Amino acid sequence: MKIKQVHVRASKIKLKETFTIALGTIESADSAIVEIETEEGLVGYGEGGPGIFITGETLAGTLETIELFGQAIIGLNPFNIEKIHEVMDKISAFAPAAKAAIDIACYDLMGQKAQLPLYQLLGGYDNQVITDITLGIDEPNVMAQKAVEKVKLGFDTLKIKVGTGIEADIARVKAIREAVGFDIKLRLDANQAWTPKDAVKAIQALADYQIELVEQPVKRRDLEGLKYVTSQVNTTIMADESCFDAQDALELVKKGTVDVINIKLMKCGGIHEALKINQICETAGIECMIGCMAEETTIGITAAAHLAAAQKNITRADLDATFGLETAPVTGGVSLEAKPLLELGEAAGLGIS
Amino acid sequence: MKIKQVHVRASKIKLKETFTIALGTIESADSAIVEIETEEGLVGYGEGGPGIFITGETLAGTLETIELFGQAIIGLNPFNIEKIHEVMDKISAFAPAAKAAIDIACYDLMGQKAQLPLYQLLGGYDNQVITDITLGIDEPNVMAQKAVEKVKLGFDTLKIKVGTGIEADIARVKAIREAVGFDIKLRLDANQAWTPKDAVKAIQALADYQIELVEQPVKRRDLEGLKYVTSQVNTTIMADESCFDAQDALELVKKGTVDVINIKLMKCGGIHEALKINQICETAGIECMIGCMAEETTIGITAAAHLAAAQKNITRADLDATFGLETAPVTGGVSLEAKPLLELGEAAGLGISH
Amino acid sequence: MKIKQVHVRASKIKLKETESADSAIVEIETEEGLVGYGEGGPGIFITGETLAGTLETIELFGQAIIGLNPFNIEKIHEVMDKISAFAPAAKAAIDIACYDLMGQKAQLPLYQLLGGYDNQVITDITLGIDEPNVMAQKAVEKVKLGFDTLKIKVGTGIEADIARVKAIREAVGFDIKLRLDANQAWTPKDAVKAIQALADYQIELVEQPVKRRDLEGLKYVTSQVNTTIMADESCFDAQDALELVKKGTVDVINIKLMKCGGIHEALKINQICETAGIECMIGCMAEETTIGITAAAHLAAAQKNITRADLDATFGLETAPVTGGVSLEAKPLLELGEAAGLGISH
Amino acid sequence: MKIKQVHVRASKIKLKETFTIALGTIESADSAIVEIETEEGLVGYGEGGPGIFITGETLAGTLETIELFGQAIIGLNPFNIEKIHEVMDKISAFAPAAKAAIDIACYDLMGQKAQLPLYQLLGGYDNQVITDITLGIDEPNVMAQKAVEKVKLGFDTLKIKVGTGIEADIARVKAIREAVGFDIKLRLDANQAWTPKDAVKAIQALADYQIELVEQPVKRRDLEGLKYVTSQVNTTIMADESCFDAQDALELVKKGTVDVINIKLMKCGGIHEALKINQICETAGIECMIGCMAEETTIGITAAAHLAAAQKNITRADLDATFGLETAPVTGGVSLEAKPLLELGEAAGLGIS
Amino acid sequence: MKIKQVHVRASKIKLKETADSAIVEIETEEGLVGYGEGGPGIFITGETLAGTLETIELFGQAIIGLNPFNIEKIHEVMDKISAFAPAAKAAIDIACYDLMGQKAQLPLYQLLGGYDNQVITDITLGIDEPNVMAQKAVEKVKLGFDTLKIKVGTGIEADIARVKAIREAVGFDIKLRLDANQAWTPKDAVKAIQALADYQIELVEQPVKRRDLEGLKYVTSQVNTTIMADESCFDAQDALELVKKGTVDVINIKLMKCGGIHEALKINQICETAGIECMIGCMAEETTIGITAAAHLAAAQKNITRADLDATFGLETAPVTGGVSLEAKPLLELGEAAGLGISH
Ligand SMILES: [Mg+2]
Ligand SMILES: [Mg+2]
Ligand SMILES: [Mg+2]
Ligand SMILES: [Mg+2]
Ligand SMILES: [Mg+2]
Repeated sequence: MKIKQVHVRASKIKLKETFTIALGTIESADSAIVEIETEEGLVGYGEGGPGIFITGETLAGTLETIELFGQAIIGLNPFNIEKIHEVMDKISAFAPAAKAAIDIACYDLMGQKAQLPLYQLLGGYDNQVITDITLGIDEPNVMAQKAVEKVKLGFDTLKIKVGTGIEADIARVKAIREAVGFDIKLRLDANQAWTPKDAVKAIQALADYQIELVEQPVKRRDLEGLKYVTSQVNTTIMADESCFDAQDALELVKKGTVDVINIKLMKCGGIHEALKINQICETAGIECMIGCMAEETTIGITAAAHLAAAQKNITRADLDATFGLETAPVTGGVSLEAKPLLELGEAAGLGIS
Repeated sequence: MKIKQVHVRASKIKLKETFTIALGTIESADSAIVEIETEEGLVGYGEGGPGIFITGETLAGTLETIELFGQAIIGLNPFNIEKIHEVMDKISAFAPAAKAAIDIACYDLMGQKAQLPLYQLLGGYDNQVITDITLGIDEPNVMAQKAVEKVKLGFDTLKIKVGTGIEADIARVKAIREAVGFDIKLRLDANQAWTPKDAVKAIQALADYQIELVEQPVKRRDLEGLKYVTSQVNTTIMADESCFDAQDALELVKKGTVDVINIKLMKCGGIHEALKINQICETAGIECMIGCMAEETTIGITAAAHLAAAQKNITRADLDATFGLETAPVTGGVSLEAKPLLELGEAAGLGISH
Repeated sequence: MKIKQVHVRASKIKLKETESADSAIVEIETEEGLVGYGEGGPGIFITGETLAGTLETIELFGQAIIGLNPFNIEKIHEVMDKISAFAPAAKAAIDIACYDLMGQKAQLPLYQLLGGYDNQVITDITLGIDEPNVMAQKAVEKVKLGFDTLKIKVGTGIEADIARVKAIREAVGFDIKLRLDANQAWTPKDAVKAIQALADYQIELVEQPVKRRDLEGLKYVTSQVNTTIMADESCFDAQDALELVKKGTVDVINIKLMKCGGIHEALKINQICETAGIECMIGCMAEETTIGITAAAHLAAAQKNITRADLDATFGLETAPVTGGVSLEAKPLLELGEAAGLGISH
Repeated sequence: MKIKQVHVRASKIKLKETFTIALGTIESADSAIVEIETEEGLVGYGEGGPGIFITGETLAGTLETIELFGQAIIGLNPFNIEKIHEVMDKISAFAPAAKAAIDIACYDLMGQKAQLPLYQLLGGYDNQVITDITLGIDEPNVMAQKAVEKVKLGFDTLKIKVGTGIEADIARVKAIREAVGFDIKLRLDANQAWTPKDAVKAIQALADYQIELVEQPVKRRDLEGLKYVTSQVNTTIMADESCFDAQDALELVKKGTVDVINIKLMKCGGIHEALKINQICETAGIECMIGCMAEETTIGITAAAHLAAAQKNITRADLDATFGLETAPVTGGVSLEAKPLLELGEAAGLGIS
Repeated sequence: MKIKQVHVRASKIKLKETADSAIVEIETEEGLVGYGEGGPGIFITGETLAGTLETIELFGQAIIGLNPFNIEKIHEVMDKISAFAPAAKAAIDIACYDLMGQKAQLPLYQLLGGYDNQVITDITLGIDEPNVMAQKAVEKVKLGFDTLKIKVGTGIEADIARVKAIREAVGFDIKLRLDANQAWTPKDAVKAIQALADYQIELVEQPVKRRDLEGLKYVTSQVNTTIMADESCFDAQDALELVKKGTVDVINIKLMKCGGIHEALKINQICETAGIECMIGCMAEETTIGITAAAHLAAAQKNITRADLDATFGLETAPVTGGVSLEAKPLLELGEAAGLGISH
C-alpha cells in the first residue's frame, strides 16, 4: 500500500451550548479533516481538533502543518507508522493535532487494508466503551439539574468541571451528589485551578461525597505540587494537562506523580503515541482514561473509542465531544446521540464513510 | 476469528557446534513448537525456547504450561492479544518461554487473517534486518579463521563471549581484530562475569581493540554496579539478563543503568511484551537490540526478525540461531543459510508452514 | 560424607477441601546409607513453577551433586544456581534434603542446627472461603481445637470481605487473632480504604495488599494504615528482602521455602530482617505437604525473629505422603521432637 | 495611552543562503509583522518569527493567534505589560512567537511615549552589543574557509553548528580552530544531537581546542542527562531548547542543570518574560546569552539588542539573523550589514521607522 | 546438651616484636568443654581486659543451664546484659560453636557452610625504612606468602616510597593490600590512592575516619581501586547501613568487633546479598583460639574471599593445643578434628 495524496479541509461546527471550563469557554468545534488516499483507491480519515487553551494550537497552524506533513509522506506505506511519525517529528517540534490527523488516517487505512475494525488491530480487548458526560461550570443549582437530566439519559458517571473558587467548587459538587445519589460516579476536573495546599483542602472537604477521582488539581508544570496532592489524599488523582506525550508519562510514572493519566490523541499526536503512553502507564500499575477536546468530532472520537476498547489498561472514557455537536462532518462512526454506550461495529478501520 | 485448538510438540534439532555452558554443554536445540488452529482453518506457529541457565525455563515445564494456556484460550480471538496475555498471566506468574510460544502464534494468525507480513502489523519501519553472527569460543587462531569466513559471507558484525579470563579474552579479540580489520564491528557478551570494578578494568583493556559494546558485565540483580560500569567506561554497555520484562526496562531507564537494552522474546514472553520494552526504552532515548536463545529455532528467530525490522528503535539484531541448526524444523521464515541480511518477504504472518 | 544418589517422584495428595497437592518428593542418600528427604512444592500462580519443570530441574541438580558433601550447603547452592537461573521449588527440594542429612549425620533434630531457640512452634489455621455463616461456624470449630489465630483470604470484594470478617469475629469474640491475606488484590489507595474498613473488627495484620512488583504502592499502604502490613509475594529471596527493608516497604516479611529455594536462603532473609528490626513469619504453599511443613517448622522454632507461623498444609490433606514429621492432625502446637533431622521416612 | 488598533501582516524574506543545523534547514525568514496603533497616533512595531523545528509554531498559526490577541487588547495601555501578558496567556496556552510580536510592539510604544531608546527603559547598562556570527553545518574545510572570511569581517567570536556525528563534528571544529588561531572565541551548538555519554566524550576530545561553551548537547527534555554533561566537563554548558520561558529557567537553576542559558524572545514570548529569565538566572549566578531565530528580521533583532545592551547579566549575543536577509522589512534598527558591533542610537523605542 | 560451668582466665602470650586476652572454657554437664577467647583492643573498641573479664563472668553465670546449640538465646541473654562488649560476647560465642562441633562430632567449618577446609592468609609487613620492609617483603614471599598487607597514611611521600621499594623488590606477582587506618580526609584519600594505584594495589582498607560514611562512600566512588571498610563496620547493623548506601566494595569482619561467629554470619550474608565480598581479620590481642574460630568461618563461607589472620605468627607460645599453629605460613589447613580442633 502506498500514499498517493493527502487532502485537508477545515470544519467549523457550532456547539449546541457554550462549554465553560476553568481555562475559558469553547463555542465551536473547529477541526482540520484529513483524507489520505492510497494508489489502490483506499481512503483513510483523520482529524486534528486543536484546543488553544491546552496546547496553543490553532486551526490555521494545524492546517499549515498538515500540508507540510502531507507533501512529505507521499509514497510511504500507511503501515509504516514508525517512519510516518519520524518524518512528522523531523518537520515540527510540536503539533499534536496535526500529527494526530495524519496518524488516525493511517490507522483507518491499516484497518481498511486488513479488512478489520480498528479495535482488533489495536489490542482487541473489547468492541465497545462506556463514557461519562461532562457538565460545564455553572451555578450549583443548575449543575445538579443537568446532572439529573444526564442520569436519565443513562449515564452512570458524571465529570464535573470546577475551578472558580474552592468554596464555590465544593458547593457545586455537594448539590450534584445530593441530587443524584451515591449510585452515580462523580469525577472532578479542576483544570489547574488550585494550589497544591488548597487542592488538598478542597479534596478533603469532599471526603464524604464519594469522589471517584480529581483531574489535574494544580498547574500542569507544577509536578512537585501535583505529586504532593497525590501523596496527601487517598482520593485518586489524575493528570491531564501535565501529560501530553510518552516522555511526559515516563516522567510522571518515574516520580509517582499521579494515580491515573488522561490520554488525548490531540495532546499526544495520535494513536501511535497513545499506545506508548498506555503501555508505560500499565507497566507502572497506572491506569489510563481516554479523553477528548471539545473541538474534535466524529473522527477523533471514533479513533479514540477504538483505542480505548482495544486496550485493557484504558479503563475509563471521557468521549463526549459528539454529544455537543450541532451536526456531523462524516457518516458512520460514533453518533451525535448523547448516550453512555459507544458500540464500534464490524466495519473496517474507523467504520466511517 | 476464534481459536479452535492449540497443538504443541517438542522439537529437537542438532546443533552444528556444541554450546558450552556452566557445568555442561548443549548439543541440540530442544524447544516447544505450537500450532494454534482457528475455527476457519487458519493456523499460527509459535515457539517456546527454554534456557534453564538464563531464565530457568525447561522444555518439560514449558510444554506443560503451554498445554494449560492452550485449553484456557480456546474460543478467544487471536487479535485479542490483550486478553490472551491476561489469561496467561492469571494462570502463571512466570513462564516467558510458554507465553512467547502462544504470543508468537497469535501474531502469526493476525498476519494471516489480515493477509499481511507480520512486520506490517508491528510498525512497518523496514522489511529486512541485518544480524550479526556469534563466533563459538575456541582457540584465538581458530576463532580468527572463523571470523574471516563469516566476513566473506558478508557479515559486518561479529559477537563473541568474554569473561572467561582477561588474558584469554584479550587473546581471542586480538586475533579476531587482526584477522578482519577495523571495519568489522565486534560485540562482546561478558555474561555477568565481573564485579563492577573488575568490569571497568577488563572493559578498558578490551577497548583497545575497538569494541562496539559490552553486554551484561555484572550480575543481573546488581543494577547499582551495572550503572557504575556504564558511567565509568566509554564503551557502550548493554543490559541483557538484567532485563526480562517491561517492568525491568522501566527500572533500568529510570536509573539510567545502561546505554542499550537487549530484548529476547523468550525472556519477555513474546512480541506483546517486547513492544512495551522497546517503547519504554525509545521514550527514554535508549536503543534496543534483540537477541535469541541457544535453544530456539526458525519460528522464534523469524518472529524476532519481523519485530526488529518493524521497530525503528530496535537498531541491532543478534538473530543467528538458524545458522547453527543441522536442519530446519519448519518450512519458510528465516532460512538456515548464513547471511547477514534477513529479508522478510511478502508472505502473510511469519511466512512459515509445516 | 558424600552424596551417593538422588531420587525424585511426583506426589499427589487429595485435599480435604477444594483439588490436590502436587509436589516433587526427593530422597538423597549418602554413600554410608543415610537418607534425607526434601520437597519441591510448585505454585504456578505464585512462582510460575510447574511440577514437570520442577521434576526435570531436580533431576539435573541430582546428577550435578553426586559426590558432594551435604554440609557443603554453600557449594550445593552454588551448583544449583549455575544450572538454573530460577527454580525455587527445585532448589528447595534439594536444600531441605541436605539439611535433613546434616541433622542425621550430626544426630541432632534439625532445629538444633538452625539456631535452637525453641523446639516447637504455634501455627494459625486458614479458613476456606465460604458463606459468612459457614466460615463463622468453622471458626468456632477451629477455636475449639485450640487455634488462637485464624487466617482468611480477602480482596474478593469489600462487602463480601466485611460480611465474612463480621460473621467470624462475632462468633468467636475478640480474643481470637485474625490475619488477612489480600493476595495482591488491590490498588494502593483502594487497599488503604478496604483495610481501614476491615480494621474495625480488630485485624492482626494484612498480607500483600498490592501487586508484588509495586513496592512504592506497598510502602504507601504501610505508611497510611495502622494495621500491620506484611510482604509475601513481594519477597522471594534475600535480595528482595534487602530491597524491602532498605525502602522500609513493610512491617513484616513472610518467608516461604518454596519461594526462596530452601533453608539456606531463608536464613539470609531472616537475618536481614532481624538486623533491620523487621520480624518474619513463615508460610507455606497450597501444593506442599509433610516434608515442606516439617522443614519450615524446624526453621521457625530455631529462629527467634521468625515470630509467626502459617504452616497448616498438613491439616488439609486426606493422607500423608511420608511417615513422621508434622502430623495431619489439626492442632496449633507443632512439637518437633528429638528425632535426628526431620524425623521423616518412607 | 490607549491601544486603538492592531495591524498584522506576513513577511517572506529569502535567505542569502540556506542555513543548515542538526534539526534541519532554514531557507527563508517568514515572520508576522505587527503594528500597534494608539489613540494618540503613536505606533509600535513587533515581530513574530516562528521556528517550526524549535517550537512547532507556523506563520499561519502565529497570524491567527496575533489576531485573537489583537482584538482582546483594544483599549489597554501599552504600559500595562502585566495585563497584556495576562490577557494573552488566558487566550493561548502556548504561542511565544505571537506573544513576542505583541510584547515587542508594546515596549516600542513605551519607548516612543517616554521619548527614550528602549535600552534605557530596560536597564540602561550599555547602548550597544557585540554579536558572534553562526557558521552552518558543512564540510570541515568549507566551514574553516568561511570562518576566515567572517574573522576578516571583524568577528572575534564564531558559533559553530555541529550535530551530524561525533567524529565528523570533532573534525569540523579542529579545522576551524587551526584556520583562525586561538585568538578567536569558538562556541558550539549541537542542537540536541548527542547522548549525555557521547556529549562528554565529544567535549573532552576538544579539550585542547579552547572551546568557550557548548550549546544544548542533548535532547531538550533530557534534563538529568544535560545536568550530567554539565557536571562532568569543565567546559561551559548552555541550554537553548531546554529553556523556553521563566518556569523552565527556574527549573534549570534549581537543579543546576547548566552554566548558561540562551534567551530568545521567540521562545519566551517577548521582553517581559525575557527579563524574568535573566533575573532568575542572575540571582543564581548563571549568565545569559541573547539569541534569535533565523526567521526573525530587523524588528526582532533590534528588540533583542536593546534588551541585551540594557541588562548586565546578558553577557553574550548571537544576533545574526539580519546578516542572512536578502532585504529589510522596515527602516532603521539593526542593519543587514554583517558586522559584530550593533550600536543602538538615541531614537525613541526600537528606533525603527 | 547443657552448660554446667563457665571458666574464664586472663592470658598473656609473649610476642616476638613489640598478646593479652581472656580465655574461656565452657563445660557441659556431659563433660565436653568448648574453648573461646576475647581479645580486647582498647584503641579500637575501648574494651579493656579487666572489663572483658568482668563481663564474661556476668555472661557465664547467666547462661548456666542453657544448651550451647541455642546460640539464638545465648546472644539474647548477653545482649540484655551488656549494650556493648564484642570481645566478651565473642569469647562465649566461640566456645559455644566449639561445643556444637564437638557434640555433632564435626569440624566447625562443616557446621558453618562447608565451602572449604582451608584458608590462605596474607601477612602484615611491619612499617619501617623503605629498604628494610622491602627486604622483609622478599623474605615473607620466600615463605610462600603471595599477599602482603601494609600500613599507610603516615605521609603520602613516605607511603609511596615504601611501596615503590617493595614492588621493585618482590615484583608485580605479589598482591599488596593497604590499610590507611582512618588517616585521610575523603579528598586526600582519593589523591593518595590515585598516586599509589600506579603500583598495582589490590585494595585500600579504611582510608577515612570510621564515622565519616559519606566521605568513605565518596572515596569508593572516585577510585577504581577496591575500598574496604574495617572500623566503619563492627556489627550486622553497620554492615546493613554500608551495603544500603554502597559505601564500600568489601567489608572486613573481625569476631572481636562483631561479638562472635553468630553475628559474623549475619554480616557476611548481608554483604553477599548485596554483592559485597568479605575479608576476615583479627586483633593484635588475639591468639590461637580466636584465629582458629575465624579460620573455620572463613573456610566455610564462600563470600569471605580474603583473610588477614596472622596474629599467631607473632607469638612465642600458644595458650592451647591444636588449632592454627604459630608458624608463619600462608596456608591454614583445618583438619577433621571436631569443633575448633583445640585441646588443653
Ligand atoms: Mg481535563
Ligand atoms: Mg547476552
Ligand atoms: Mg500470602
Ligand atoms: Mg541553539
Ligand atoms: Mg584495618
